Amino acid sequence: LLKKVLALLKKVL
Repeated sequence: LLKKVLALLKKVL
């Protein structure tokens, strides 16, 4: 699941 990468995007998004 691309949640590992997505969840880390909340640092900039």
